[PDB]
Amino acid sequence: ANNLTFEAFEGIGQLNELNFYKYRLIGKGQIDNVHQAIWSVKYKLQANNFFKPVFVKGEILYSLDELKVIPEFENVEVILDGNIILSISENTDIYKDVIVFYINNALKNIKDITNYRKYITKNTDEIICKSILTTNLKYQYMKSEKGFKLQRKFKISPVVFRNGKVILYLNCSSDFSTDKSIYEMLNDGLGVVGLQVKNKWTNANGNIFIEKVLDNTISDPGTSGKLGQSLIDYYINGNQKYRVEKFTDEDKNAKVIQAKIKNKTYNYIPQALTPVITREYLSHTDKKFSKQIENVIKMDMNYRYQTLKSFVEDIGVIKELNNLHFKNQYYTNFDFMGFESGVLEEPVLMGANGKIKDKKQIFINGFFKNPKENVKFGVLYPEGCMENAQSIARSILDFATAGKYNKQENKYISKNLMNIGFKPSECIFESYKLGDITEYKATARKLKEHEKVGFVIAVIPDMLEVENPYNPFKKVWAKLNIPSQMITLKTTEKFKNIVDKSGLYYLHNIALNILGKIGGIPWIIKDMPGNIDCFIGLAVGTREKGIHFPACSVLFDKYGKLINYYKPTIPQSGEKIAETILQEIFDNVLISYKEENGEYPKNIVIHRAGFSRENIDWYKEYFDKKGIKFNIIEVKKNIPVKIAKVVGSNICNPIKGSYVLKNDKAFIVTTDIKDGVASPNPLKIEKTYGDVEMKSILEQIYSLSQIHVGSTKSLRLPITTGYADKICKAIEYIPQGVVDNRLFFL
DNA sequence: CGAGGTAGTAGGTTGT
DNA sequence: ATACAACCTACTACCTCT
Ligand SMILES: [Mg+2]
Repeated sequence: ANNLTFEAFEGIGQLNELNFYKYRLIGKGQIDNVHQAIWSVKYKLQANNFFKPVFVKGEILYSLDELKVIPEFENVEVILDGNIILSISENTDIYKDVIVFYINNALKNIKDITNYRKYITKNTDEIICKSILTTNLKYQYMKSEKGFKLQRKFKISPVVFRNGKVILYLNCSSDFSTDKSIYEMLNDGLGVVGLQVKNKWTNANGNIFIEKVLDNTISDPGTSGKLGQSLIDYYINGNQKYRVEKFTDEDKNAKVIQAKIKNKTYNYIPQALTPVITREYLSHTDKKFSKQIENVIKMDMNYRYQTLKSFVEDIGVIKELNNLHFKNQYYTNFDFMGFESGVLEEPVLMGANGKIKDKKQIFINGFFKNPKENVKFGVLYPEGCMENAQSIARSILDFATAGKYNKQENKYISKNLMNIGFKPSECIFESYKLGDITEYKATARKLKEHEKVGFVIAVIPDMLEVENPYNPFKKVWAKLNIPSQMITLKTTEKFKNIVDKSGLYYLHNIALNILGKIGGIPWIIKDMPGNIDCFIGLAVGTREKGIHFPACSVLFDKYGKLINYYKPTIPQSGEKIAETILQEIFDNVLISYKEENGEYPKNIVIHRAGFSRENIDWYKEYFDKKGIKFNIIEVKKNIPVKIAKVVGSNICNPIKGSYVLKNDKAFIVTTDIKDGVASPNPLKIEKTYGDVEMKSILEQIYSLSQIHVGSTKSLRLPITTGYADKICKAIEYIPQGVVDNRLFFL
């Protein structure tokens, strides 16, 4: 049978219990935060003793070497409390940290060809390797002319069992950084007025956008924010005087820089500031380098295994532990743990006429449902290039009818697919100028005068100073119950030439999107588990600090016959959904379900994007009083865990529908990634409270992922949570009032 | 803003 | 320099599409 595993290596040597100087923490006075206090104590304490190691369990610190130098804290006292050896059986948590320390220790001393060490080790989970490993294991440094060091970055997660045996779960990813401090850029003369910056010395924050340069040197007094302290004297008086301990006289006369951060202004030192390195900045500064590293940053599963294997080999033998070393291959299975491997049978979609062999052929089978006939449509073209607009309109039109491509053709597209308008002398398409947001809103208001205009098509110019009207057009047509299908000007310039067929993959999407932006639905599931009558998902998107927008989407049937969505009325200011918002959402959804089908549903299943930290007792009370059985499932999509398929001695990307399951806890891959260049990112699936069995839940989630109506390509997310994510991405352009049969966000 | 996914970068919100 | 862990959000490069 089929199988696969995690990227993790067996630990060979069985562990050995060992001794510890154990310190107790007794507080004296008031402490604002218990945990900040404990960890500050640990860090300062180990910093005084030649950077020796300390490991925290609860409120007790443990060390293996003696901490002779103990500093005084006014808010907390450290008491000695003897010396004890810790049993492995009950202190897995501590021995894991010990193992991470000894891994950092084993890797610290490694030096490569270049005379300085290979790995950047901070004795944390994260270990940066200075040289990235190429496809043929060439082990070459990669660094463009202007800084832009690229480095592999290994996250360690070792797990210690109650018995001695250990397993080492491993992960890795890329990282961009620069050596050139902003002071160097000021010497070399490169403008620095607006670049995003990262403060190296303090690791304070990001979003440190430079506001302006300062004429005052950093030598001048009061240059630091703190009263009567110079910027150079600031670091001197702080415990970190080693940042400026010995400075050049030119450094003292080096000009300050002042940066506005988060709508606040701060004074920072040039020598302490390195520019933030993001793919946009990389692209605009060094175009060729981003392309060069493109193949590198995305890693095939076998490539992953090769890099991780080099890492583990470099760890080698840990003499400090009982000759602990890690095996050179993944586990073939994880069946020794509760996990079972499997592959999900692909779901069967239904076209209008019958079973569809492939998504791209749903046009032969017909869309499952089509609205009332001849819903008009009109276009808006910018003044400059209207010709394009005409060229696209007919093309779109010819697609809905028999004549899909430039030459009328039924040989890959069906005839009379969807009942749409004809763009006649009523609701005409007209020109509009650019450069005025208010005038954009004004043109979209002009749209209101034309009676029964139906869905709208606009052409937007490619972006600068244009301030593209996607958002104002979206908003004005969102106030009214008017759907919109803005289209790129460049995608329009495509359609004039008859050179290629690639237009179809464009059209496929557009058409689908268009049919989805009306009540029409392209396809359905033949065979679903079927116990559930109604599916619901929700997610919260937050654009600004302390502003949370919930959102919800619903299927009123297992098969996915009808999709609806409820945008909330008011914000939340917190990830945990407010109970009032829950009342609102479920009131509206259940009322709309009662109206359409007659009454409330028998039982229901819900998908929460994040953790379902919602009060579960409110759910239980609500539904029990309505006599509704329900299941709560969380669909977590930003995990660092990757998953690999093992066949014999080979490791590849898992096919679409690969799943691993433990009781109520599972991983699933919902995408199809070629084994060539990338590796799919799965998503955690958990069931906090529910009645439906796990396998059925997983099959439903995979199905809902594949039913994505917006395009042929299956959505990685399930429809339930994915549409909530779309809503959250564009909250303002979506009609908030009530559930609407048509879909605005696609 | 054809669509979708992987990859960086930065910040946030919960519950131990 | 230092509160951690898990999970979110936003933005943008790239790349490909019977
Ligand atoms: Mg759309």
